[PDB]
Amino acid sequence: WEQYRDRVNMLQQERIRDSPLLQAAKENDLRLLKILLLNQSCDFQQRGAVGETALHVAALYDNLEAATLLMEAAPELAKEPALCEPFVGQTALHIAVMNQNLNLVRALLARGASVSARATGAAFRRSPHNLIYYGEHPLSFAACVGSEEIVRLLIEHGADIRAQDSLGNTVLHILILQPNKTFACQMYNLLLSYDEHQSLELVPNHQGLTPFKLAGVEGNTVMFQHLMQKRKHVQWTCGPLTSTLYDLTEIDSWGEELSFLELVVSSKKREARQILEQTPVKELVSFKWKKYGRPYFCVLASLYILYMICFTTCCIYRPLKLRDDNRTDPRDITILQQKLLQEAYVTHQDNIRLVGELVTVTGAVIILLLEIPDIFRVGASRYFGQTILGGPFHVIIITYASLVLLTMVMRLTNMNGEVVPLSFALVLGWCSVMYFARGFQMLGPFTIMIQKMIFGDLMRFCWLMAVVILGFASAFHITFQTEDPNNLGEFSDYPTALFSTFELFLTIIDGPANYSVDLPFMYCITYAAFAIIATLLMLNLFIAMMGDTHWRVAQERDELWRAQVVATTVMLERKMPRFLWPRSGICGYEYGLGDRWFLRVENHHD
Amino acid sequence: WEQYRDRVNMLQQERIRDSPLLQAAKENDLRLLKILLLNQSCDFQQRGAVGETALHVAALYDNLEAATLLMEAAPELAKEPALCEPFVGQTALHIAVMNQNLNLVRALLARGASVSARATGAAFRRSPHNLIYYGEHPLSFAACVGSEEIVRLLIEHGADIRAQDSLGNTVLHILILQPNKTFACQMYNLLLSYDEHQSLELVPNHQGLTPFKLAGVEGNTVMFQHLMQKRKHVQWTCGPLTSTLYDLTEIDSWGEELSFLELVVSSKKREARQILEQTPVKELVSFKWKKYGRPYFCVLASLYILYMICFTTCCIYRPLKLRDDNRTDPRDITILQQKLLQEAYVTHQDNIRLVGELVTVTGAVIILLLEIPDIFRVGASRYFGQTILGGPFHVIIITYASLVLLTMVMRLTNMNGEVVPLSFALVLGWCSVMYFARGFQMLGPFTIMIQKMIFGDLMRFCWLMAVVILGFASAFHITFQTEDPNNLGEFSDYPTALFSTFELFLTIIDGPANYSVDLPFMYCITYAAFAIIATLLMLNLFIAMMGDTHWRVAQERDELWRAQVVATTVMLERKMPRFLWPRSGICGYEYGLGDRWFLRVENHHD
Repeated sequence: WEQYRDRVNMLQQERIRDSPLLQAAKENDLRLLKILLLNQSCDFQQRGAVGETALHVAALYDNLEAATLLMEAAPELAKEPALCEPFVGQTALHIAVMNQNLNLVRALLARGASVSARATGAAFRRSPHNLIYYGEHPLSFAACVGSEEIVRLLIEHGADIRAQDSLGNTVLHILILQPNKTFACQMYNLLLSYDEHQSLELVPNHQGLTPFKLAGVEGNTVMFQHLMQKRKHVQWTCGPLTSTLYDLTEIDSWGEELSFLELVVSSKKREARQILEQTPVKELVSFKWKKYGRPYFCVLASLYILYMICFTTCCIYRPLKLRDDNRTDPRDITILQQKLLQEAYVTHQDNIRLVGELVTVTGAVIILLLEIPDIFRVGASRYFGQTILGGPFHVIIITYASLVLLTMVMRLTNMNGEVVPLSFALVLGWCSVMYFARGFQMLGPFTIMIQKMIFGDLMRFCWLMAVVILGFASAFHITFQTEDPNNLGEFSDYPTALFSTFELFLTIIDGPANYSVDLPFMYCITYAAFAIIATLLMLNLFIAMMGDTHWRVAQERDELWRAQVVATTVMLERKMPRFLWPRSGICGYEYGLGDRWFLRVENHHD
Repeated sequence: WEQYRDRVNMLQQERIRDSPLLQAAKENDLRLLKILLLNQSCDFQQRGAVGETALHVAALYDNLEAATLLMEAAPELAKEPALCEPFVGQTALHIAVMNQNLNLVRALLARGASVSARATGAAFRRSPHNLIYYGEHPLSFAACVGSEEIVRLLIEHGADIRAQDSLGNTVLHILILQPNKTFACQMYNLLLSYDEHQSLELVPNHQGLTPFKLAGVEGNTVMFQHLMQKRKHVQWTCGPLTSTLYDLTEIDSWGEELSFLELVVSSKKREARQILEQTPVKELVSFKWKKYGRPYFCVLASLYILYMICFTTCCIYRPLKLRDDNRTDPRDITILQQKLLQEAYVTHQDNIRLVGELVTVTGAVIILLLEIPDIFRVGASRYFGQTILGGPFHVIIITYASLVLLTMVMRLTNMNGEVVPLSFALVLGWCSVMYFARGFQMLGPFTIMIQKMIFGDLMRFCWLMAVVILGFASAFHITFQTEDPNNLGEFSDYPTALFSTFELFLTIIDGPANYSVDLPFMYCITYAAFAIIATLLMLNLFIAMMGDTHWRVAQERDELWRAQVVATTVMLERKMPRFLWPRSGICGYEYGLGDRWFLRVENHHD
């Protein structure tokens, strides 16, 4: 990590300092350099810590004169790379190109340096440890530093433009992976000037991503917008309005199983949801949602609501009989118990409950056979972690299906205790109805904010709240274990003390006070303290935290709801059959553009 | 104070007005001045209220001609200081320098004025009464007014640059103690031009503070940032990225027991936490926290959590026996009492509680032997007042250790009433778990907010809330002392009336209403008034106060949490042994910089 870089820089400066030729290349004294290069006893392959030559040290400090005398004395230093771990394939040409010393680039290319050298060291791979990712080849380095003369001078000296690094990225892929600057857009066009003929636009990297698809994934809105300037065809401009015919070949992806929209919307980048607001994409997903996605989603929502109604009705009419044994014990109030399977189905209403329970198990298995292929296809971390795709709703529908199958297992083999998985199944299944709230303007962002404040604010409150509950429950249990439990039984034992002071924290029960007896004064003192610092302070400031968090994330949830109706639309196609989802757009056979399908957008501008 | 300054200005103007020579120096009439200076009967030492000469009055009103005539008639006025209390070392050279009358400075230095005169008056000491602090020597005065010609003209006329005032400050120390202006940075470099050789940078004042350390303490971010321009060494700039080698000699302070970071973070200045965000300091404390401070802090947090689990389990299983005497009295519900020490330890579970209680007392004494040296070393006001160092958590851990030792004292010598210190110990110790919330992004600033409204907002609410509780408790006790206490006993006597209307203020109990009896109409009227002006008005506006206060201090708590993880990191070193905390940075032996240890930072800039 960072200490490895500090140690290798320490060893680099030590081997530079203890060697006279590398030090003479470092601070560039000409006389000692001429004295050392007038010697002919040994070849000049003396190296530093990473295996860098003296020409690497000359190109590192922009020592042009030192580099000219080193390749005058030994012209074989241009073909020698560094050898050790952080710089495995770095040559002097990479250092000369990336420092933008153009005459040094001419001097290295005049002596025959390798133009297709892959700098496969650990300081050049795409990692969060490295601050930049300029690629491996010097062509990608010259494309990334933004010098047109150096990248052209590499082009007539070689520099095969379809070369790939160890991650599979070509030069345009690395140009997409840059901070959004001025030169990064026309350097793309300058390298498309030398494409001259399959192309460079249609070659993927090792993730299988087109540069159009990679620009969609990485959130590069400027590069995507300027790539869609070359894929549109204006028809006419009849006054203040024009009709643009955008191409949907690389956006819609009708016959390709990883679509472009699925790659955009299932991305771990924050900026990738901005591309869903771009002018060929937004009208496409708006047409797909308003024509097909919204009525099918409202049909599936009503079907799931009716299936919850059937499951709730089958829960309510559960077969329960009278308790066989006598209680013979105070404090216990259970009077009913579960019927055995031999007696659970004897009447007509039990047969109605039987066919409703097979409807429930059928709904459970068609949830599981619909979601387990989505577990196996899309990666299991991205399926649950992405709140755009509906990750928490997916994990609660998976555990709801698991709990209702476990209840059916405990119904066939007679096991007491169906109350616990039935109550978890009812809570999680009815909370899964909020997945269908995302299709509405009114309900979607509110459901987003309840996920943002379960995930962000509720844990922040509860890791202090449980501390206060533990301390004051211990204090209440000390001050009320010497008293009669039949008068104030709120703190009779420690689980009841924890639960009752949790309810006193949330103020959902009354303060325990019995005016017919004398409570201890210590309870009054520590309950006055508890009511001051928890009900008055922490609850109202939790209201303040949720208000300020709502005000800050209110700008993000409005554009993230529109980013997840696109995820809903992409989910609704390729799962329902193709006859319900026709191809979006119109064919370009009549326009003379061929087999490609196009989107016509009518746009006025003054 | 201010009236002393008004009285001494009153006496100054009276002695100037009643003397003809000082008045002639004041409004500068040349003819009466020549008439008075043509006399030779008496020596010209007539003084004002503070002992100021006529040359002081001439230099006060920028009377250059009058001052040249006074030192023409009597050239010994240049060596005469004012004598009384607010100006006891002030000469005419201080007034000439600080008014920036440069020809007057030439005229004073031509006649032989004292260049090393210490102006030790009460108007020149570092006090909140004085509006400026320009030092004592005229060299510091010329450095502070920002005139380069006057400070140079003092340099070839003398003005020993290592001179110290009565507070111990040298000239650079006083330049640090200035408002951040233009000239205050290059006046520092201009006085470092004549350092020429143990230097001026390494001399401390009477607090033992280096000017680097004083610039760290006083919040001077500009002076600190420009002091690290001279203590950094760039290695190379290989394209868009450079590698800077900052010095950690005066920052880290490995072998010095008052470290620089401890002087910065335990400071009573608001701006001193900004220096923790500077480019040599922030990476140092980030490396120290993310490598060593966070896992050791999470180990100590889990150890203290397990210690409180042990203390809570020892509290829950407290030895209590049945009450020996009969109650023979209604309204009393206590049935258990404390076991004596002869019968408290008879079984195996009592032996488990015994070894847990010795674990508790061992934890208490290793809290006390860890904190009482921090009471004695760092000053006791700064240890509790600083919320960055954990002041409230320190005082509650001190009183928690005191209460659990008092409980052990009451356990060896049999005294009834262990409930009160056990309940205070449980509340304060479980709230002392919350000191470990500062090591997390999620939990730290929320705990900062709750201490900011213990000390800021809860006092503001309760000094009105207790007034409303007192008035309405008195009203409820008057309207319910003529009634039967067995029907509505909420206001049967006055402590119950105070406590019950406190609960009615916080709405943690129901409104007392018995529909089987006729309550007085006066209770209904004053309870409608109480529910209008307290539950509806003051509670919701306390929510509004804490919301608006949260929005206002939300900018400061985010940079104050990052300022107190530095305090946590400085606390974690020099207390744990040195083998767990290795030296941060890398040695500069390989770089040729010597014994000093350096921090390598990799920084990209376009």
